Amino acid sequence: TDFLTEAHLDLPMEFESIGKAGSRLGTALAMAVDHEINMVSLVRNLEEFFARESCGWCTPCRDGLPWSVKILRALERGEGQPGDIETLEQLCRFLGPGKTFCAHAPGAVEPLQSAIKYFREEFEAGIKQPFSNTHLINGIQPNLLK
Amino acid sequence: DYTLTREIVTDPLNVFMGKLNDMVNWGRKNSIWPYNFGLSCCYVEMVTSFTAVHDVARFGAEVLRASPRQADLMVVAGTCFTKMAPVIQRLYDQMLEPKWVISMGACANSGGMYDIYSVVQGVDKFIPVDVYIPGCPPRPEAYMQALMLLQESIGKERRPLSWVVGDQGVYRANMQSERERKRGERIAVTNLRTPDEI
Ligand code: SF4
Ligand code: SF4
Repeated sequence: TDFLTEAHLDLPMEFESIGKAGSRLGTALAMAVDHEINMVSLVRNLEEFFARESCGWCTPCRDGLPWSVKILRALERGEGQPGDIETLEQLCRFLGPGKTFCAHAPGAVEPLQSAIKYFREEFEAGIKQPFSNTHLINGIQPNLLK
Repeated sequence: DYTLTREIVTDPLNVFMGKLNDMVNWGRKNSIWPYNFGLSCCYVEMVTSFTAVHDVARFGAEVLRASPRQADLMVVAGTCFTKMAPVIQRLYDQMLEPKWVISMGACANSGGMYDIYSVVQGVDKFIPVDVYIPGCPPRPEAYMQALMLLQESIGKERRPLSWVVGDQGVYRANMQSERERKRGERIAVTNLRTPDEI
């Protein structure tokens, strides 16, 4: 389910009440994350659980949850690069209800988009090195993309 | 290891006749008169060789006759089109012995890139070639290298001195191939300059 802030704490636990709040009621067994626990590591652990316990039938969840897990691993170590958060948004948009075979993956990337929406400043702090996907090959001049 | 034309034979060669034949071959190889024959782009590189920056004139091969009777070298530098193949054959027939043929470029070698309805696939289909030059176009110095190859081929062939005495058959030497001769140095090449440099 989606993460919520203190402004959403004063809101009754129903189905329709959480329906327009940008989250789900779920099993109604909430868990509170304090200031000491960084949300980057928490979302990394959540996506690692959702990736290692996915069923692996359909392509977007099966081959995109490891990509998000590796992006969050890079953001944990400060090895983030420009083009990671946008990759997370594109994966979440392409993992919605019916975009995958079932609803396990929309529930998997509900915490990711929630932590993006509410705690984007904690994810941008992991981006430190510029985007270097290729390595220099001696004898071939690279195509300087603009 | 020679070749008879009127047969893989041996070296035919008084010791004065050998010196006379050597002097004749020296004079023939040091004065080679090509025939001015503009076929295609390979002729543009040929006349680039004839200019000042390369100076084929140094070898004594600058005269460039417009008449086939005076010339003794046919540089087929261009494509052998079907309409021009009888023209090339007639111009080769109008030449006088001794005469030598250099195919210049992939078109004259084998037809090259033009495996097409209107192109004869090589001038060796109808004309006996002496030296082949790969390239499209071969650079002017490649034409001069082929000229030197023709010179060293001429310098050891055996032709009759006079037409009233002696053996009238023409002996052409079977030269060792340039590929097998240069394989000893081409294979040993290890590093080349990278293409990013000037
Ligand atoms: S979205 Fe569901 S069906 Fe598709 S691979 Fe993931 S767990 Fe399996
Ligand atoms: S071999 Fe190439 S350069 Fe020479 S005549 Fe043919 S197309 Fe032109």
